[PDB]
Amino acid sequence: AMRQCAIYGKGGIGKSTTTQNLVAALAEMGKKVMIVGCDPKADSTRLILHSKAQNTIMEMAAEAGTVEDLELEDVLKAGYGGVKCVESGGPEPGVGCAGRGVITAINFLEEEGAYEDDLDFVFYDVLGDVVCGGFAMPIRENKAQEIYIVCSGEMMAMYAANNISKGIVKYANSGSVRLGGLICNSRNTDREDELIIALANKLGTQMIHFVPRDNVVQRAEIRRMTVIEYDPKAKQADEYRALARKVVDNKLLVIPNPITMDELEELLMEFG
Amino acid sequence: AMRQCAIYGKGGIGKSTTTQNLVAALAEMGKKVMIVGCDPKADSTRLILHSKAQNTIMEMAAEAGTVEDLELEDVLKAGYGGVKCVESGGPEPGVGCAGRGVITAINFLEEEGAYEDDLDFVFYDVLGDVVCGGFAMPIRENKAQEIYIVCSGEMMAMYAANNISKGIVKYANSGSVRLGGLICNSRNTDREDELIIALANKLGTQMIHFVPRDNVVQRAEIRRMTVIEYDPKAKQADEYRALARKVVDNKLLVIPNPITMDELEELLMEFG
Ligand SMILES: Nc1ncnc2c1ncn2[C@@H]1O[C@H](COP(=O)(O)OP(=O)(O)O)[C@@H](O)[C@H]1O
Ligand SMILES: Nc1ncnc2c1ncn2[C@@H]1O[C@H](COP(=O)(O)OP(=O)(O)O)[C@@H](O)[C@H]1O
Ligand SMILES: [Mg+2]
Ligand SMILES: [Mg+2]
Repeated sequence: AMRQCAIYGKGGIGKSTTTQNLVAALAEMGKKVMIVGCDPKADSTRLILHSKAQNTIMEMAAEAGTVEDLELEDVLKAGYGGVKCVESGGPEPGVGCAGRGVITAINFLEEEGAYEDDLDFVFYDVLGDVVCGGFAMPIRENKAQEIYIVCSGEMMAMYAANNISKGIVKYANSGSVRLGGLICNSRNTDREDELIIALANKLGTQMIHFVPRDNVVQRAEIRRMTVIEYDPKAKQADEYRALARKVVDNKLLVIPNPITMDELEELLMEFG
Repeated sequence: AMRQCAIYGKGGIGKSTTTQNLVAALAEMGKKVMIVGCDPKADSTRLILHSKAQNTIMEMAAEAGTVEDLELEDVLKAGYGGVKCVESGGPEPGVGCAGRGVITAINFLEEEGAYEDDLDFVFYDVLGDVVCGGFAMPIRENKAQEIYIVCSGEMMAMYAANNISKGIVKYANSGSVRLGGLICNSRNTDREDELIIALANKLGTQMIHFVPRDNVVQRAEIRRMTVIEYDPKAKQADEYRALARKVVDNKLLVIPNPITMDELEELLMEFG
């Protein structure tokens, strides 16, 4: 068995930083993990690979002729802790559907045997500003059974979490895609942890961890590293270890209860 | 003649707040303006209408039968300063293309005669996290000749500005869609104004105005108002008046020069 997990959330909220640091902490424990980048920015693996980014399946297929000319060894790259990394890519802006590379990539990985048995986790890092096209495909086609949403006390971040939750509800009659929890990426505002706990309870899920805002993240990423690799003794490294522990231990996977705009506004007013 | 302007930028950056306040300041000057909401959040007009949001063309068409059963007077609503307001809407998350309502709405407005002659400006408030589908249609189909991008010193916000710029370049052989400028919505960080000026110069455009972070915006929006209406004497009201003046006076409309990831990173390191 392997646990197939997808990280969703609005752009800029911290998906790729949180995912790569979470995954580094899992590899540090001895878990075997693969990260599949599903965001057109295509930098979801650079901290594991110590890289600028990673060349995408869309790009490589175009240079080789067809996706079928590609081999798994050409596409999958191993970084920190042996974590395996791949990027979907997407069409250039204004051309096509921005999510179409996600469909190509996941299908390639499945057929080429990337989901080999002693993998323990696969994480998809998915753009969540719209839930359509290839960005909905991990939910629609039952690829990621456990959805974790990165958010913060930002109204736009909570709206994105609600929108993703609506997509999960839409496909609950098929497959087994469920909401696993919210991850608060702190804006260093007062009572933010309480706000995201309250939101999670209204959705029917939990706040699985509160990630502090810590400048060590920037210092690590400037050097193309996770905090786990850059400074294993940092306070923030222990935070990502705590998140990883709670993700491994999590048993609550629900069909969420999306909330109305009135409830969101009441949350923000209530917690000041 | 009327100037057709589109506001693009990443989610949560300040598009709807800046657009509605800019438009209120224009109406305060005596300009006749229409706002067309092109973001599925569909709250791009609530500060002009003093409303929770506005019912969308997609929703209203579904309740009436077809879009053709709708009349312009049913769909367009007038608020502060006589500003006319409409929302496109979009399909529910996980269903369809999130931008498909934009195509329906703009086509309806054109055929129903909404672009009547003593309008001075039309502003489209467009989701910019992906540039595809209906969100690309104002650029692809030559609907908004002047693109203004809201950004900030956030790396994700500058990446979005670059991505939007790539979409403008892609369609420069047809129509006349051009980049008009960047609008910095401040995160209250040091040297942010200089950073966005530098980015604009690299793209070939200008920073048309630096909008300060001001809590009066929250106090006004809690009361469903622009700052222009809520407190016409506020410092921040004069900021939006300055932006409006510079938008009216702007003559620089360019095919931009998108930059590489290396140049973006160098900008951020340079300005600390
Ligand atoms: N906990 C944190 N503390 C400090 N900076 C953070 C934290 N999480 C993310 N960041 C920074 O936020 C920015 C955006 O994060 P990223 O993971 O790229 O967002 P996304 O993938 O959701 O677009 C990056 O500069 C990252 O370094
Ligand atoms: N200049 C500003 N100062 C303070 N708060 C702001 C400012 N601009 C925007 N905001 C707040 O930022 C949040 C997001 O802005 P909004 O215009 O809804 O973003 P978008 O439409 O780009 O998603 C809103 O809560 C708004 O009140
Ligand atoms: Mg990312
Ligand atoms: Mg908006």
